Amino acid sequence: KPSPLLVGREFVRQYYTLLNQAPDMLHRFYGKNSSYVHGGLDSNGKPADAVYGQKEIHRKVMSQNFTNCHTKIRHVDAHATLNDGVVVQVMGLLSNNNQALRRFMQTFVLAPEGSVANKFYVHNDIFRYQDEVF
Amino acid sequence: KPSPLLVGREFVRQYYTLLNQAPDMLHRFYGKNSSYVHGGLDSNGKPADAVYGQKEIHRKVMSQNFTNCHTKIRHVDAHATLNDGVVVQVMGLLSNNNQALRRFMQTFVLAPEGSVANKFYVHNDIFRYQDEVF
Amino acid sequence: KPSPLLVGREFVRQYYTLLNQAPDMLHRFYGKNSSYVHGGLDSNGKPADAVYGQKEIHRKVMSQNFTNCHTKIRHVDAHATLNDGVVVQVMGLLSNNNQALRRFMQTFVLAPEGSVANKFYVHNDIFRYQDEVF
Amino acid sequence: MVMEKPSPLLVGREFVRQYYTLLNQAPDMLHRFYGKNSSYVHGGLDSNGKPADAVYGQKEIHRKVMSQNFTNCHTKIRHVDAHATLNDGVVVQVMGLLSNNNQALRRFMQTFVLAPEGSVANKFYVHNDIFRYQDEVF
Amino acid sequence: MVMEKPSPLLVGREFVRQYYTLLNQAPDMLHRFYGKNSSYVHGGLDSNGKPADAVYGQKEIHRKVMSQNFTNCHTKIRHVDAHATLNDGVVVQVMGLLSNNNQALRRFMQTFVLAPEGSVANKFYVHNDIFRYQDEVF
Amino acid sequence: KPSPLLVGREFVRQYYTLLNQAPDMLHRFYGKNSSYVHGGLDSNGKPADAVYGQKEIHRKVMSQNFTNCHTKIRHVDAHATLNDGVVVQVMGLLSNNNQALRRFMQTFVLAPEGSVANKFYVHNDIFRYQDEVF
Amino acid sequence: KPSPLLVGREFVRQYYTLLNQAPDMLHRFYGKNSSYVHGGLDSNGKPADAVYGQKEIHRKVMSQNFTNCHTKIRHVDAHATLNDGVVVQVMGLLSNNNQALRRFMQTFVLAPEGSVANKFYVHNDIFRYQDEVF
Amino acid sequence: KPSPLLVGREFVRQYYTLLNQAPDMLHRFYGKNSSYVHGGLDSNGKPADAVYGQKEIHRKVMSQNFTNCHTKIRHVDAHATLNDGVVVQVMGLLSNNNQALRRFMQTFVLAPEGSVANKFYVHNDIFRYQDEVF
Amino acid sequence: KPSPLLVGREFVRQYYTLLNQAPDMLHRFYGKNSSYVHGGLDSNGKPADAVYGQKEIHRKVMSQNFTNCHTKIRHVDAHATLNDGVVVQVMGLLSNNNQALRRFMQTFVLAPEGSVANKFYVHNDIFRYQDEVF
Amino acid sequence: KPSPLLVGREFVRQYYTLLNQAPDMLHRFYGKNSSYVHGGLDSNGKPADAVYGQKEIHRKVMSQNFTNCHTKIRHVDAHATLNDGVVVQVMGLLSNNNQALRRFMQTFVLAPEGSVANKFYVHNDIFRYQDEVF
Amino acid sequence: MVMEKPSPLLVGREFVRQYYTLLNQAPDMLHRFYGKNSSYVHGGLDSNGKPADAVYGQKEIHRKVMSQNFTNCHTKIRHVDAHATLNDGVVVQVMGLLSNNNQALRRFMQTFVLAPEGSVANKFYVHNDIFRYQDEVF
Amino acid sequence: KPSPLLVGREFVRQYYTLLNQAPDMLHRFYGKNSSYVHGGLDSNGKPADAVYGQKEIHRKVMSQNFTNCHTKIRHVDAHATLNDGVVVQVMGLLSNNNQALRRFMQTFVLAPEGSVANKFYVHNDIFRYQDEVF
Amino acid sequence: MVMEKPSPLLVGREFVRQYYTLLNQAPDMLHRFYGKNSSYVHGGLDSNGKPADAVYGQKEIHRKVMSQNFTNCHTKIRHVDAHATLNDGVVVQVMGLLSNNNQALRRFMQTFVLAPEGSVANKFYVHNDIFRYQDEVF
Amino acid sequence: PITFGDFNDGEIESLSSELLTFGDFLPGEVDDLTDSD
Amino acid sequence: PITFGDFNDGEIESLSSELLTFGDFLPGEVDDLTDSD
Amino acid sequence: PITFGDFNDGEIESLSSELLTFGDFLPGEVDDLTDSDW
Amino acid sequence: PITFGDFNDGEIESLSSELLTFGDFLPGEVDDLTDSDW
Amino acid sequence: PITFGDFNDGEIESLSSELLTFGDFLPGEVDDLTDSD
Amino acid sequence: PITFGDFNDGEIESLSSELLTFGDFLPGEVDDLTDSD
Repeated sequence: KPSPLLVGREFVRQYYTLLNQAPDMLHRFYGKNSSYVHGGLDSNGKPADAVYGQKEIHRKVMSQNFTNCHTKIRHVDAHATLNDGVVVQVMGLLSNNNQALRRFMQTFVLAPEGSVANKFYVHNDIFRYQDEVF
Repeated sequence: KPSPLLVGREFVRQYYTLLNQAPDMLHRFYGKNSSYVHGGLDSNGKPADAVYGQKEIHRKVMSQNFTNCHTKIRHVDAHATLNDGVVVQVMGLLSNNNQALRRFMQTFVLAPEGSVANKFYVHNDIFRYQDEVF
Repeated sequence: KPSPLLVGREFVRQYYTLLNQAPDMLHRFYGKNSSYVHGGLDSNGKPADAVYGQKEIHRKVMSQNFTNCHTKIRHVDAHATLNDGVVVQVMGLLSNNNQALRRFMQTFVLAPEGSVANKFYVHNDIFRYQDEVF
Repeated sequence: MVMEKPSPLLVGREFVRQYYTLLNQAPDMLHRFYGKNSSYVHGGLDSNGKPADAVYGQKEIHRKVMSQNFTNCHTKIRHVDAHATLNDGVVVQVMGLLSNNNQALRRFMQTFVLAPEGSVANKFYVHNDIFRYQDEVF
Repeated sequence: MVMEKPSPLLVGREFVRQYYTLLNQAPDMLHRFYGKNSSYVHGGLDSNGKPADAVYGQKEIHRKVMSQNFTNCHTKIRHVDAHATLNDGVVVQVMGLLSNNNQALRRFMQTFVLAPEGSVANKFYVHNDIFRYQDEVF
Repeated sequence: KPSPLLVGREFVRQYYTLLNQAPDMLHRFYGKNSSYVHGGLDSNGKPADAVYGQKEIHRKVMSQNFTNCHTKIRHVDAHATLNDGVVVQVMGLLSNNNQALRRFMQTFVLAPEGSVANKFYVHNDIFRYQDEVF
Repeated sequence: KPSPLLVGREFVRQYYTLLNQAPDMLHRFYGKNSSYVHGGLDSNGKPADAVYGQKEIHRKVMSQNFTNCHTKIRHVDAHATLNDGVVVQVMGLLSNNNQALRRFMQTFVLAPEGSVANKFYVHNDIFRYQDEVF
Repeated sequence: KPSPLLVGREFVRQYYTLLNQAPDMLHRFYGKNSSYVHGGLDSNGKPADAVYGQKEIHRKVMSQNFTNCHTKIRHVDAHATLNDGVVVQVMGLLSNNNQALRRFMQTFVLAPEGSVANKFYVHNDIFRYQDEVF
Repeated sequence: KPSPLLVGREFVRQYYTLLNQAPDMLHRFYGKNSSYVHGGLDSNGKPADAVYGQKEIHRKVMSQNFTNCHTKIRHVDAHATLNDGVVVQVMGLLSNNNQALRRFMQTFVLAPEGSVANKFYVHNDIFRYQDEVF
Repeated sequence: KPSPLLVGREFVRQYYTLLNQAPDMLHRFYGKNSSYVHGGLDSNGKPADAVYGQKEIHRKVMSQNFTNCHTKIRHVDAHATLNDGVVVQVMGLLSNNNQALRRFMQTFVLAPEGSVANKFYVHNDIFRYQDEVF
Repeated sequence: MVMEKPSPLLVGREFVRQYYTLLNQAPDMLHRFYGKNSSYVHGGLDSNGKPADAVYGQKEIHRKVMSQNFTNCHTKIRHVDAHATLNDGVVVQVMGLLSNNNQALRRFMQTFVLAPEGSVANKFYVHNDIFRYQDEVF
Repeated sequence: KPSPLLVGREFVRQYYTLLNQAPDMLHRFYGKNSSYVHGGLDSNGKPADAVYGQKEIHRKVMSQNFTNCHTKIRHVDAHATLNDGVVVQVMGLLSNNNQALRRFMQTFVLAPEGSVANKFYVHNDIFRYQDEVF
Repeated sequence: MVMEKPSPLLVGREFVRQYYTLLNQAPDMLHRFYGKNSSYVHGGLDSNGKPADAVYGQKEIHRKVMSQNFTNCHTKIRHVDAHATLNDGVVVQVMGLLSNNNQALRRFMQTFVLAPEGSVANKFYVHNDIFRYQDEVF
Repeated sequence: PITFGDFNDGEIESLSSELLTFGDFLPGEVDDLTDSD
Repeated sequence: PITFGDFNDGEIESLSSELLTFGDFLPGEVDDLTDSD
Repeated sequence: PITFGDFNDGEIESLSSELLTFGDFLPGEVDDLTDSDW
Repeated sequence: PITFGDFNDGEIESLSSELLTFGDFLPGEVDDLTDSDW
Repeated sequence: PITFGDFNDGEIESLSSELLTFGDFLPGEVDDLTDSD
Repeated sequence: PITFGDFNDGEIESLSSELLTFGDFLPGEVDDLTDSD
């Protein structure tokens, strides 16, 4: 029974290490009923919708083609949630392809597997850049 | 059963209208053992801690001293999470006492009542500004 | 061939219902080469420039930024115009962002799309307050 | 010296000016502004408490304008907004003050829908006229 | 970690919150906010149609607040603006809605002038309190 | 020693008379270190920082550019404050640029100049409108 | 005799108030054989010719179609001239029918009435915009 | 002996607490040969020079008008120097008269008195606002 | 004996020219137990550990790797301090490897050799950027 | 009266010496109504805007912002103009911000101030890098 | 139709054009550009490794300009900058390329100081002319 | 299978030929993962921002204003690199807009498309003027 | 403590530092920077006047670096620009001054292409090295 | 079946959820507090 | 004698010219037309 | 005992150690009275 | 034993534990060689 | 005494202060390093 | 057959017209005038 705050901090550390160390390895963090948004746009101008399923999450990650992503974490706030879950709020700056950093907004929902102790998986993940909304 | 997007949009509308009109009546949105971290600054300058319980949530809401809270909702995302709950990410502007609008997010986690069907209560509430982190 | 008065009441009810609930979908009422003119957004707020097209109408609606806009319709007049069109002159009280009830008048000109019977789209939409003119 | 067709805003404002000046001076000639299929309300209030219905015709429009028999009425237009609409016509939204037979200043709401005459270019007639006072509605 | 002292806006808002919460809870204890030379008027109306006058001393404010029932009143503050003024004090201007004994909410106009006590740092008392509902005025 | 009520009425009359006739000489009422806040002047119109000093007060007054701003005073309360000062609360109707009558609060705090008896200057000048709040 | 500057200030205020309120009553300010060149570009783009006499001035003012003429007066200069007249140069912003404010000058020459002392009539009026020239 | 970083942090805390709470007590920090600059502009816009001596330092502090100064400290870096003195580098934001916060750059030099243990006095003090230089 | 301002100006010119030309050769500006601080981020991110001793400053400068380090001095202040030393506050812009100019300050404390007159060695050197603390 | 060649040599030596040491005091060479053009950078580097007066010359010099600008004068010609003035044409190599040698020409027109004999001020100062043209 | 006596930049450019066109076409006529107290240097190089000195006077200006033979010379002016100066004069700074008798494009470096004649308005003569090639200096 | 040296010379010739004739087609040489840096102009020419993609590369070329850019290539070195690619490093004299011969380095990294044999595209394109650095 | 892998610019600059410090300290160890398929040319001139060719292997790398036998050479790097390229490698473009065996500094012009080793993460070797002086080219 | 634009029959009717309530608020209670009060 | 700021006794009383009329408007007729009505 | 200037031990903290209060209410009574409500 | 996303304990630390090196130099070898110079 | 502007004879010559050195640098050797190359 | 990008066999070689002249200039006179002269 670890502290949600430390659980969220360690999860964000691992997630943003794996984002650039191995972007194609990111799908292992999610599960069956898992959502995913990473701040996309289209012709209509509306932000991109979510995708569900591990395969769809992996395909979306490869489409977004994260290369050498650099992340500065300005804030992490983790709290307890149903089924001993953890809700994580992430405030930071993200830069893709070594380009200009953009302020980014992130909400993780991590749920226990229920089979292994302290085993968490990313049930939900929402991401959005500041410039694309404000 | 309604869509998570519908639930999130309706809850965002009701919550951010009640915040402007009757901030003292905002404590009825939460239930027992519910998180509320609508802060950001404390004596040491670090992000504020959490208050749990309806009494503590009401006390902290009164402490915030909401006066004609004008909200400006730039974006709302709603997804279905574990235990039939709904996770909402809200981005926008907030102005308290008719001051300058400050950019913010708010993460809601809404849990479903076991007894009453189609009933939700705010299990988790997280609020953050830009100027307190960036 | 429905009664123009009945079409006017139906349109006013649906239009303000969707306006109160989900502002992002207001452009769904409008089609192509349709005119939308409102109170006006500028550094001074004086010059109100109309916009045309679904994309520009949606952009303008998002920029002018409806949120929990309560409308009390004092009066609606519906009449028959050219090409079997409808003209709706509406007087009411509008409160956007939970401001006070402000007197407003709004004129719709609706034309049938032709493909589907009993189907109308906003060809002209002129909105105006009383505080900024009178 | 390019001979440009008038902008819809110009047509709307010019129509408002002529309409209200002629209404102030010679209401008897006002009926000629409307065509055969002309719908019209002007601050109506029947003996029930509800706003009066619309009327639908030139000769009847003449009967109406003699019914309210404006004399030396004063009009002060505060806003005019004209836009293009179907069949080349212009939709005009008008707001201001009107006092008939030297009563107090009353706010009013007016919407105009004009249609081309078809035979002569740049010729319009009042297809739709909606006018209601603010006190009779609010 | 710098202790600092509260900004005048912070003092004004904090005072407004305490004053109105104590008014809603224990109106009898409202008199402790004032001093020996405190002027106070709370939405009065004499038997002439003109607004009533003000009291000028702790005992008179206590008498007045006992005069009006002031019980279980609900207040919703829409605007608070506080500025520094003479002798380190804070002038506070308040706008909102008040409803005493569960009547309809009526808009009110309020101005607060606070004064440091001097004996104790960061301690203030209500030197001037002007309050009138904008229904007996407009 | 003039009555606080008497000086309040004298000042309210003289100040609004000069404000109606020649706005450029409004700053003559104020001295040094005096605070002046009036309405809201910004891109959104909500925030308006108070200005201090005769130069800044005159600049703000010119920026606002009062022109035939007619005032109908409905109520004036004058009371005695510290340093033999005067506090003047004014309720009235203001119409700038020949617009409609708008309800307004004004709050003057006047301090004696000391050099001349029965001499006062506007130490504090708070202005608020009706439409801005509620 | 009142100072030329005060006469100019008062006349500017009265004229630009009557222009907004009662444009049809503006013809009373002028007298017999008085110039009035307020207007835009002609068919060939040349400046409009003058109109002389009360009837012609009224006809030109009515044709100008001054509806809700909002003025924003930046500068007024008034100087004494020949025959005890006053020449006023006015610069400001004008907006007819709530459109965008346009920069303008307007030169008045006010001649004293021979019969009634302390009374002036507008012998000359020369109005022009900026975009029509620059 | 205590750590130079610790004594520098303590001095910064005390100095700014005094600078807000009791500005007229600030001269007691400085000594006979102390210098003082606080970012003044005069003549050709060149920054203001320094003043020396306790009396001149007090006069400059009084003339600079410090009222309810709010200071946010973003960086403090203290190091050992000659005669066990401490050099302090301060980065932050300062707001005077509750106005807009301005970025500020500061350098303190603190020297031991000589006889009283752990007793330091401000030998040198340099202050500069960012907008006045950059 | 030269003026402290002259000493500061000359040292700033020499040091910031040698930084561009021969960064590896900078180690002879310091001496025994001299504090060098110039650095960026660490595990904590805010502070940078100081390096003492000629070998340590040389190692730290080599780690810094200045390549065509273009400086841009906006302001220099120089004041006398204890034991004839000079404290210099430098504000300006820095650009390493022809990148974007970044705002910075640098505090120097120069102490005199007793052996040679007009012989100053950098006892203290502190460097900081605006973007790294703001 | 001294030889114009001697005046030219003295002025070129002294002017470039002060340029190398303290750029801020360059304006001291110039007086009133004196013209100064140097290179040029407004939006693209082509527009060379002349500046006049000591204040504007000092502002331009501070914007051009030399830092250890080095100069190697290859040739100087001095001749006698009207009003006993001197014309000095200088060709040389300039290196600003420790950059590479760049060919340049600088033309001075120096006038005697009359009050003091053998006293001259830079009436005209035209600088131009050879590389910008050709 | 404001006369608007020419700006110093215009005078400088016009003078440069005329001077160099006349030099290219009829260089024997170049001496009339200079007055009695005119200083002249044109790419001098004495037999010592140092640039040659100046010539002060119109007659010897003509002598030296004939001394340097000028046949079908080609000039391409790449910069002219003229500014007003004392005694209503104009100071002109000029750069370009000059080739005499068809040699290579030599990069030259020139400064002009003009003086009003005084007898007739808008009349100027070359008071000072400094001209050196880049090769002979760098 | 061609020689790396041979393809290097062929590509350098063709690339500068197209650059001289029709710069607007330069983007046809690049793909979607291509990186392009060339000179730089953000504030004073120092910040060079990389661009990626054909659209961004074309926009950058149009902003970089190639018109009649004459290139005298002094040296070309072509070598074999990863994925059977080539690396070209060329030194030359470039004159854009008919300026003077300026020394420059240009480094291409060319990758085979794979679809067609003996086909290459500019994967990396680094341009740098020698004068702006040295 | 997010463990981000080094950016291409960071790894390029770090490699440049290490390369030009080890070149000054121990040139004999310079060959260990290259691999089996490493192509390297370092500002050579053959006995013809044309720039020398490049060697294509670690052993010939060692033989070449012993051939120009750098001793206490001074290097001053003025520009380094590194970009990520194909196969995760980094292409580096470097310009500065180099003086070998204590002669005057010579302007040089260099291009680096590095490749991952494959076995150990974040390990690179100099696949391609092109170096020429501006004296031998211009 | 009167619809406007490309709106299906009852699309915004389904978009409007009258029985969706949060906390212990009764249906329409929030509107009641924030309407004419 | 009570004045505010730096105004003298009756400064803006002298500034206010009630008998200043323009055109054929009677004294104060323009104001009476403007206010109320 | 680190002190600066000529101030005594903790003079600055003593001077600045005072919470914001109104009237006769020592800091806390108002919160006590509002604690009665839910 | 705190692990996430079906990753073995310390799978990420082990993966990212490597340092930036060039050639066959051990981490710090170049620094050791240049340490000889003063 | 040829001087320019408001400079006195020797003002900026004294401002030069060639004798000032820092660290263990010999007088002028820093200039020697930077100016040569 | 060696091409780059998306160019065909001598696409820009055929695009580059060497015999296109304007005015009295010979086919290359402008190039020769600009180059080295």
